[PDB]
This record gives sequence, structure tokens and C-alpha cells, in this order.
Amino acid sequence: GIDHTSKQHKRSGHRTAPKSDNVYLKLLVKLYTFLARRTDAPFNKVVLKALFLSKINRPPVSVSRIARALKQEGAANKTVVVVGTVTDDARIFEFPKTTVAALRFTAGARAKIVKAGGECITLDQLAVRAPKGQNTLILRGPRNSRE
Amino acid sequence: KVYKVGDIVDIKANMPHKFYQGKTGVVYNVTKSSVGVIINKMVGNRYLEKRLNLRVEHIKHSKCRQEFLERVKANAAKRAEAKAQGVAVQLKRQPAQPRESRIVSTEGNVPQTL
Amino acid sequence: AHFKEYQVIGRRLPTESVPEPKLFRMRIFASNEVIAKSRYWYFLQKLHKVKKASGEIVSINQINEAHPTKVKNFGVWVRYDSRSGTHNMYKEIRDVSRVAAVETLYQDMAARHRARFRSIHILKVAEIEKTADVKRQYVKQFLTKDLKFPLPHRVQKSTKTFSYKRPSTFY
Amino acid sequence: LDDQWLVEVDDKVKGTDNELIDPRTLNRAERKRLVKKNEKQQRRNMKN
Amino acid sequence: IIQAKRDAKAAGSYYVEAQHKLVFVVRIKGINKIPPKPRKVLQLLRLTRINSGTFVKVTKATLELLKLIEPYVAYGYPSYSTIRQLVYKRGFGKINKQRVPLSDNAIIEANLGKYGILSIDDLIHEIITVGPHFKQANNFLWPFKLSNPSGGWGVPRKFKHFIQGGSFGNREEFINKLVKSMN
Amino acid sequence: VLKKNPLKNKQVLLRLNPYAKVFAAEKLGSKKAEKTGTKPAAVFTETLKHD
RNA sequence: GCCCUGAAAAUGGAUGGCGCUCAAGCGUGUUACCUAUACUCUACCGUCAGGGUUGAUGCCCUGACGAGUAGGCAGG
RNA sequence: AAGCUCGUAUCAGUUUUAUGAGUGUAAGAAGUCCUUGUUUGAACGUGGACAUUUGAAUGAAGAGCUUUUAGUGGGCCAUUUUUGGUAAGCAGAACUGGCGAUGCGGGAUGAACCGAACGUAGAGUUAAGGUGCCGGAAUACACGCUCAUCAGACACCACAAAAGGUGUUAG
RNA sequence: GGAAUACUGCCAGCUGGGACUGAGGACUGCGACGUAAGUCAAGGAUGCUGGCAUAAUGGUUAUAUGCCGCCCGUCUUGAAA
Ligand SMILES: [Mg+2]
Ligand SMILES: [Mg+2]
Ligand SMILES: [Mg+2]
Ligand SMILES: [Mg+2]
Ligand SMILES: [Mg+2]
Ligand SMILES: [Mg+2]
Ligand SMILES: [Mg+2]
Ligand SMILES: [Mg+2]
Ligand SMILES: [Mg+2]
Repeated sequence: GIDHTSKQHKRSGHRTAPKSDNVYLKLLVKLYTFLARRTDAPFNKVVLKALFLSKINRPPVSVSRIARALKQEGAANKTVVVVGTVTDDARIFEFPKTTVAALRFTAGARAKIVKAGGECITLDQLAVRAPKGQNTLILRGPRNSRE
Repeated sequence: KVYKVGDIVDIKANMPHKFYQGKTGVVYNVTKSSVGVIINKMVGNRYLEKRLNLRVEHIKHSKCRQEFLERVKANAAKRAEAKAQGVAVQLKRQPAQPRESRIVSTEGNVPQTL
Repeated sequence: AHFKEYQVIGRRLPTESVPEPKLFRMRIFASNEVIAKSRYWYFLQKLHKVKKASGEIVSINQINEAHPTKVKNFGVWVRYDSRSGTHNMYKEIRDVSRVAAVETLYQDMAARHRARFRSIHILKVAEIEKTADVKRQYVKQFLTKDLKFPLPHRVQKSTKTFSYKRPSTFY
Repeated sequence: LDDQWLVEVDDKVKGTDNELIDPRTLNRAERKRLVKKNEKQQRRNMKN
Repeated sequence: IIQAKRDAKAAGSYYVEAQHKLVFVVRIKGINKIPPKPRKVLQLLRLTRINSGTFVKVTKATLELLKLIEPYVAYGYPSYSTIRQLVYKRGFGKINKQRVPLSDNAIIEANLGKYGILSIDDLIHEIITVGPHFKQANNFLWPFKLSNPSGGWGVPRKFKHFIQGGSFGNREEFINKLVKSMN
Repeated sequence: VLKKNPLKNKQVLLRLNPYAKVFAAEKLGSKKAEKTGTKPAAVFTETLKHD
């Protein structure tokens, strides 16, 4: 016998794998697992962690929020990255020309960004363009606003 | 002898509640007559806060932080001196060490059998 | 165990403006030096007002027997603990060594007086120089001139289960 | 209770503005109120 | 030390040697029916199972812990041969929270090279002479997992004091014989 | 894959301690001490023989 | 100190039994010996943990752990 | 069980030091220095600055904050403090252990006694208890005591008046 | 006065007998003996030989011997009671 100081067979946890069955989402998880292992890039770590979250923990990000984020000084030419859905917003009348990478775009938000003159790309295209996440700005949506 | 809220005091009687002898608490209530003392008491596997009301003569100022304040001042002075003159300085307290060797001489001190 | 005799010399720890404390020496019978130092501190606290945490051990030295091959008569003065109080006892042991005499006394106390090592105190062991000073009959009977005695009814030890001859107890 | 060296504070007093009051003073006030109530009852009986 | 003892005897004095700075402690009782304070002290000294041993630096803070756990341990003053054999045969390092055998000097150099310790002999030196990095070296050493004594405990009943014919307490220099038997 | 005891395996002993070869060659495990003629004091002898 | 008396009922029975008297009884000392799912070393199963990896919720390397009613989770 | 953060982070049924009582408190960013503003002193502050010799030992890789829900609750025994006692048992408080949910070795047999906590095996060594035979293991060695017309091999309480005896041994 | 021996301890001194185990599966590493190429007991067993080639080993089944094993479920502190 031994007088254990701590619990035995304790799981670390930390959301090892996603609960989804989307084959494309699993492919993205595979690509960013490879990137996070073989780059030592904190951006890749953050994107890999965000790809494991549930729907209620991945709230949508508005195009008006994207515009407010781009209004920051020195960020007018950075690539906005949202691990989730980008929704449209009719409360804003001027939208800048920018590149946005996201899991999903609504039809209105995609039309608004393309009409402003930028491009909507996916996470694999983002990985090809910036393998270490150079000049990227990760945005998260509001959490407690829902109940 | 004026007691204020937040002072650390010792409970010392000059019959009931004999458990509160030697206990140390924090002053929270001061009146013209009595003093209120916070006591953290062990119940089961947790600590609970209790309000005690005492006469003025049955408490006194506690000096439990006096060594801490004096040591802080001495450490500041020694650190200033060692910054003025470059020297390796040890500031942490150390436990009592085992003693070194010695020679004991029987010069007039011849051992006596008892 | 097999007893050994030690001298233990100790003292109080030297203090400020009171240097060179007086040395105290005891002769202790024990099986090893750890037990000897424990007995020394016990007796020092019992007699003087000196504690182990306040004192120190200056020296401990084994004392050998001067003539271990010379048969001697010993008077042993001891005292033991009791509810009534401390009682003296004097015994006489014929032996060739102080430590073996002490071991014989301890065995005799364990057999007769139902006593224990921690409860028995060895106060003094003195060789009786003159045969006229021996005053116990069970020792005096072995001091007679031209002492002879047989050993009747000898029992031999067999290493085998069965013997083919009836045994004899002759000697 | 007035001469008692140490009085534990009741749990039910907390949450009200009467927490700062000396419990010895509170009990003396309650005793005097009881005595005056007895005197008023005696006066009522004498009136009746 | 030998010549200082002789020179003191020639001059009529007594040479008092320095107190031991190091002890070795072996847990002798099992994990059932241990009172809470000695149980906590045994956990703090990393004696979590029977026949587990560790080195302890002797200070006023550690003497009281040893006094608290006296009925459940056997401890004493180890010698150089005992320490060398313990480290050579049953020495394991704690690397990334794992128990790693010390079969090469490169392991010790990679894990304790910042303190100036480059080999198993340097580790033994830091143990035997309680140096500036004794705490780090001792905590690097995994607690020693000793077997039962090969010749037995030498007594009929273990759980009396060593003075009173038992096995626990401070046995000083006899801990070397006991630990070499258990090694 | 397997722990080898330097107290028994001479190759592992030499791998862990290069000075072991010098120790064995110089026979430092049986080093003779220098003979000296120091005598104890009469006070020490009398105290040792004292009752 | 040991021994005897120092009160006992009622089917036939108990230091566990046999039996034992310089003991196989009592006090003590020194050794040797016997053996637990305990300790030490090794192998194997599973769990957990830490690393590596362009049938990848797979593969490789290393380390430590394993009692269980109500109840919980997981794989079959 | 989920999230968020932080991770020389957060601490600890332990000790030490200082200070109380006949076990309590304290041991640094919820700091410190200068500079002199608030109602010649306490108490609140303006601006600048010192770190991996950031303030005892030992140990520890997970800690903190929000949400979130299954089973349960008046049990026995023992040890230590303390108050009242009875023919005698004991009765009322405080704390801590063992057991229920737990097998294994030993005590012949067993709810709380001794040892020890449990994956499947091999080898070695032991614990507690033992080694005349049942029965694995010395009818070992050594020093003494005892003879019981149902000794003893016992729990250490009672019978028990430390009473009776021309039993024996040592004081 | 000159020794020896006992006791305790140390050796990176030498050497004999016995038992259990052989995980891993190209190489890599740390070392040793060697001027040298190489060799080795150094990051886990190989070499040589005999008999049998089938009920011989082994499995299954019926029984014998040594030791261990109380009748389950439920409900009650707790149950052989
Ligand atoms: Mg286990
Ligand atoms: Mg053996
Ligand atoms: Mg035993
Ligand atoms: Mg028997
Ligand atoms: Mg006997
Ligand atoms: Mg037999
Ligand atoms: Mg009766
Ligand atoms: Mg067969
Ligand atoms: Mg049976």
C-alpha cells in the first residue's frame, strides 16, 4: 500500500477532440493540429483550441464588429480571423475593404464584404497565406449577451 | 489605551466561555463600554467567523507583527547598505544549525564522578 | 545483551560570561553507546537539574577489564524503583569481569525479583580484596581450601533419534 | 450578564442596526421594560 | 578528525566533534492506523510507503519533524559507503515528473548542470557534504525504495524504541548496517 | 531497457566513474596510515581508570 | 518472587487437542529458522500522464498507478 | 460536469521564528523608499523608483472565479481533556480515531485485538504471530524460580482482607 | 618494554556452489581493452549436443490425495445465531 497525496488516474481533459461529425471540420482540425505541432505558433494553438468549441461557445461575429476592430490604428490592413460564423449588420453604412477568414459566412455578410471590395476566404486558405498567422487579428463574439 | 477597528488584540481575562483564553482576534466594533472582536473558530473542516463582545480590561494590544515590521525595516536598511557597497548579502532567516567541533580542556576543570 | 562498561563525560552548554562549565562523569553499563548516552542523560536529569537539550556529551570511552582472566569476588550495590520508594540491595557475585558480574545480576533480578533493565540502577561494583569480607554463604562455600566436587548423573546429548544401547549416566 | 466578562453575539441580531449595541445594555433595557410593564399592569388592576 | 582526537588526549583535553549535518530516514510502519499529524509529516518527508527512505538535512526545523514521526521511522547518520551504494544501486532521478534511472552521467549533467553538478560522484558529494544546493539535489533524487532487511530486523518486535530493544527512533551509526541490509 | 548495477557490473562502474580504474590500480581501498607516537595524558588515564 | 487456601453447583468436555515437570510452565538474554493479496526485482493486462510522428480519435518511446455499497461516466 | 483566466501560480490536518495563553495570531505587489497634499502627531495621498540573493524549513502541478445535479444524514465502539457522581455500574460536554462500503496474514473459533489494505504471475525478504506432535519452523543455547489430591501456559479488572500457611528462594 | 589477538568498520580485493528470469529484435548511445586494424561481459541469450516425432508433452473428462470453502436473495447496526 501507499498513502497517495493526490487523486489517481485523473484526466487532464482540455477538450482533446471535437464532438462534431463534419468531415470537412475534421480535415481542418487535422491541418491545424499539424500546424500547431510543427510551427510552435501561438496563433495556430489558439485556432486549434477554437476549432474544438461548441456552438454556444462559438458566438457569431458581426461585420460591424469587424469594422470597429479594423478602426484600430495599425490594424487597417490585417487579416481578420473568426473561428465561427460572420453575420451581416444593417446598422452600419460604411464598410472597409478587407480580407476576412472564417468558418462560415452568411449570404448578407459575404455580399457586404465582396461589395466593399474585399474577399471572404476559408481557414485552409488562411493557413496557406499565413502559415504562422502573420498580420492576423482574431475576433471573438460576445458571450454573456445571450441567456 | 484606544482601540480602533482592524487592531489585532489578545483575549486575556484579568467563568463562562473559558475556551476563549489566549485567542487572538481583530477589532470590529468599538463603543464607549465594550469592544467587538472577530474570532475564526475551527468547526469540522472549515473556519467560521464569530462576533465576541468583551470589556476593555479583558483585551490588550497584540504584538504578533512587531517582529515582521522590524525585520522589514532591517532588511530595507541592509539592502540599501549592500546597494551602496557591492557585497553579497543574505537576508532570509535561517534555522538553527548543528554546532561545530570544539576542544574542552580539563584545566582546573577535572571531571568529577557523581 | 552482552554488557559493556563505558565512561560518559558531559557538561552544560557554555553560556555568555559563564564559560567552561563543570564536567560530570558516569560509569554506565550498556549494550551500546546509544543506550549508554540515553542512560547518562536520564541519570543526569534525575540527579542534577541538567537537560539533554541544554547539555552536550564531551566524551564516551569503553573501559576494559584490567585482568579479565583473574577470578574475583564482587560486591554489587544496586537500587530499584518501587511504589513504596527506592530500596537498596547488596549482592555478591563470583566472576572474572565487571560486565559479566553485571549481566549475572541482571539475570538474577529478572528471575527472582521480576525486575527490568530500566528499573534497575547499578550504584556500585567493588572487588572484595580480602576473602574474610565475603559475607554470603553461597559465595563462601566456593572459597574453601582444596575444593573438589563431582558431577553425578551426567546426561549426554544424542544426535540420533534411536539408540541401540541403553545409556549410562556415569562420569 | 452585566458583569459577564465575555458575551457571544447572537446570530439573529446580525442584519439589523442594533448589532453595535452592547448585549448587556440590551438585556438591561429589556429588564427595565418588563418591570415597567409589570407596574403598568398593577396600575391597570388598581384602576379596575 | 582522528589526529585531533589524539592531540586532545595528549594535551589533557577532550575533542568534541561537530554534530552530524545529515540523516537518513526509513519509514518502518505501514499506512493503516497512522495519526493525522504524523501522517502529514511523513507525506511532507516523502515517506509514502513502508521501506521508503530519504536524506534529511539536520536543522532545528527538521529535528522536530523527526521527533514527531519517531514511532514510525528508523533514522540515523549515513556513511560514505552507504550513500555511495544507495545512489549506485537504487538511485533514480525525477525528470519531467518521471522516475528515471541514473545509468549515465549525461542525465545528471543535463538536469543538475546549472548547479555545478556534473556526475553521480558530484551528486554523492553534494549529499555527503550538505552544500548550497543540497535541497535541489535531494529533491532531484526520487525517494529510495528499499526492500525488507535481508537478515531480518534483528528483534522480535519492531515497534518499540531502539533503546528499549525495538526498531524505531534514532539508532545513529547502526542505520548504516540496517540500510545496507535493506539495500 | 534494463538497469545494470555498477556495484556488480565493472563496465557500468567504469562508464559512470573513470576514477574507479585509478582507485583499483593504486589500491586506495587498503591505504596504510602513517605511524605516529602520540601518548595520552596522565589526567586522561586517571580519569578513565577512576571509579 | 514462585507455590497452597483465598467457595463451588447441577447431561460428558476442554491452556484448541494430545500431552508436558532441570518443561513443551514462569522471568530474562543471544542467535538460527517458518511464512501475508505487505516490501524489492522482472514479465504481462488495463488506466492515467508526459514526449515523437506528412489502420492520425492510428503508430512509436517513457513514467506512475490498480480496494469499494449508493451513485456517476465510458467501451462492449 | 461545463466553461473562462493564471500557472515559481495557488497553497499545506507539518515544523521553525516572533508574540499570547495556561493551543491562538503573524512571517511582503492586498509590499517598500523619497518627495509633504487631506481633516506640531496618528490615519488617507500627489510624482518618480528599487526584483529571477522578493524577504524561514519541508513538500506540492495544478490553483482561482462563474454556472450546473445524483445519493445521503441521528450510528456503534475506543483514546485524550473536562464537570457531577453511584453499593457498584456511570451520566452530561469538546476533539480525534476504527467500522458501515473491506478482502488478506495472525490471535484455535469472532463487529470493533495485533499486522497489513487487494490487477495476473514468478523469484527473494519480511510484519504480527510462532518453531514437542497435530503444523511450515531449534525436544536451540544460557542464567534462575516452581511440584499444585484436577499447577501453569489469561484477558493485567474482580474474587483480594497485599488476609491465612511449621512450602521454597532472595533481600 | 615489545608484540599479537578479539571487537567495530572500509576495500571502485579475489574466488566457489545454488535458484528464478532471457522482455526486446537491422544500425545509431555511453564506455572498456587495444599504437594499430579490430575485439568486448558496453542501450534485455546465445553456442554445442542427445532422445522422441507420438498420446511422449499437453488439453478434456471421471475419480483419489493435501489444504481451503456455511445457503442464496431480501431486510435489518448486526447476523451461524
Ligand atoms: Mg498498489
Ligand atoms: Mg534466510
Ligand atoms: Mg516479529
Ligand atoms: Mg506450542
Ligand atoms: Mg523462556
Ligand atoms: Mg515440522
Ligand atoms: Mg465466587
Ligand atoms: Mg499429462
Ligand atoms: Mg474449513
